[PDB]
Parts: sequence; C-alpha cells; structure tokens
Amino acid sequence: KYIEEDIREQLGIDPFTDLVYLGYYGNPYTQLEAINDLVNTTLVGKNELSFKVKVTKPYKEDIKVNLMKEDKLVTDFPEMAEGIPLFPSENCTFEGGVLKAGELETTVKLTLKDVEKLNNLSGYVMAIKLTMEGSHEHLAIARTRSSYFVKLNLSIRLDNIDSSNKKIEGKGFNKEISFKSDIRPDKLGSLNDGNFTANNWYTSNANNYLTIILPEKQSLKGFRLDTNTSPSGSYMLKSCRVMVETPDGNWVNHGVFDRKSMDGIAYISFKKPVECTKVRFENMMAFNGRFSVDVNEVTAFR
Ligand SMILES: [Mg+2]
Ligand SMILES: [Mg+2]
Repeated sequence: KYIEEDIREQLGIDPFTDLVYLGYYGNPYTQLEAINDLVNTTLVGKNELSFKVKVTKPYKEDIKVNLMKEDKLVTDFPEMAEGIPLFPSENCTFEGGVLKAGELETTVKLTLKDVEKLNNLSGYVMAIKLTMEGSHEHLAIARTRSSYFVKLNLSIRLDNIDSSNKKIEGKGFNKEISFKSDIRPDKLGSLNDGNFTANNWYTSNANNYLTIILPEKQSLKGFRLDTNTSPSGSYMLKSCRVMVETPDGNWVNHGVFDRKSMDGIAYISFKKPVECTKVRFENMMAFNGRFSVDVNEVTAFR
C-alpha cells in the first residue's frame, strides 16, 4: 500500500496512533478560475470541491470528519495572499464525511455559493483545515497534510460572442485589413486573396494567435473565417477566444466562440457591435480537439 513519506515518518516515531489526513497529489493548493462580465461573477467549472480524507489503518468505529474555514492559516502563507482579500465565509458550504468502521477513505465537500457580486479583480483566497467531530482513542489528525489552500482567480470576460454560426447580415470587406501572427507570417497574404477554399496559414498550438488590424476605428458586427471542411474535423475551427483592442489601447476578452455546426465557413458574431482598431483570435481549437486550425480567408462585417 502507498503511504506518503511525511505521515510514514509520523507512524515510525509513534506507531500507537492512527492518523487521519487529507489525500492529495502535489501541493495543497487549487487555483479556481472565475469570470466577470462587468455585471456578475461566474465560476469557470464546478462550484463544488471534493477532498479525499484518508486514515492510516482501518479503525474500530465510525469517524465523522469535516472541513472548516480557518483564515488564520492564510497569514503564514504570504506568497499567494499578499494583499488579496479573504473569500467570504458566508459564500462557503461545508458537507461532512464519515470514515465508516473498516474503511480507509471518505470525502468532504466545499461548495461555493452566490459568487455573483464577488467582483474583486485581485481574486480571493482562503484556507481550510480538517476536523474530527468526537473524541476517538488512539486516533488523531496528522501534523502535516491537515490543511488546504484555495485561490479564486478572477478575470474580465464579456458575454458578447454569438456561436450560432448564422450567416452575418452586414457589409463584408477585407482589402484594407492587415494581419499579424506569431506563426507563418509570410503566409498571411492568403487571408484576403480571392480564394476561400485553399490553405496556406494555420496554427500549430494553443499559444498561436491571428490579429486583424483595421485601417481606423470602426464598429464591427463580426467575422467570416473560412476553415477546413474535414468530415473528422481536422483543422476545422470549432472554438477560440476573441480579444478586442479598444480605441484607448486596452485589450478586452469579448467571449469565447464555440460553434456546434461543422462546415468550412465559421461566422463569429458580436452580440452587440463593438468599435475597435484590432481583433485577435487566441486559443484556436479544431473540432477534432487538436489546437491546430486552418484559416483560408478572413472577412469582417460593418
Ligand atoms: Mg463513504
Ligand atoms: Mg484566402
């Protein structure tokens, strides 16, 4: 059986106390992601955190275990909590667990509720410690592996990208548009030639991007990105993050494009048209799941 080296040392110095502790790989730290649309904060993913609670040897009776918010532990961890507010206690809901007589593991749940108005961009931080309800003989919470740290990272993202893939009803153009990219810059001339079905430019990883540079500030309705027509979805654009450079020079995430219709013409539409100087597509994923997409032609709409 696998036993962690730190609690194996405790069992060596005192083999007459079964230890109850937190089961986790690596460090006791989870960075949760949330997004704000200048109205409400939303968690990216599940709002529940399930923690494994282990006991070193099967115990004679049931052990009730639970987590609690001990904010004092954040003070001795200043690397992550330097000037970051505490996650409010009222927004935590702790569900207990029971290591039933004979069992070696159980789970304890931390549920984050009503985060909507928690809009601090610095994020929030919190510390939690494992506890036992009653008094059990020759049983204790381990010295180490008894506390955990959670950071809620917050970032702005508007819900201004429509992924319906419906044809854009605007006035199309691309002669005056210029393009910049970190990969294959020499092949960007194909993005505004006459050809919609031939490929020259494509991404090779999630860190590649494609920037659309307009001649001047102008209100755009969306874009038509011609992509691959593979039946398997290889190199066919499925999803991407749409960054927009505003007139003051700040870059804002207008949302995630993530279509459900498979074809060679991707229509990325702004729910509310936006005045911008540049638009940058990032984290471009194909329908086959690989981060490599074809862009055969780019057309903007006013
Ligand atoms: Mg159970
Ligand atoms: Mg072309």
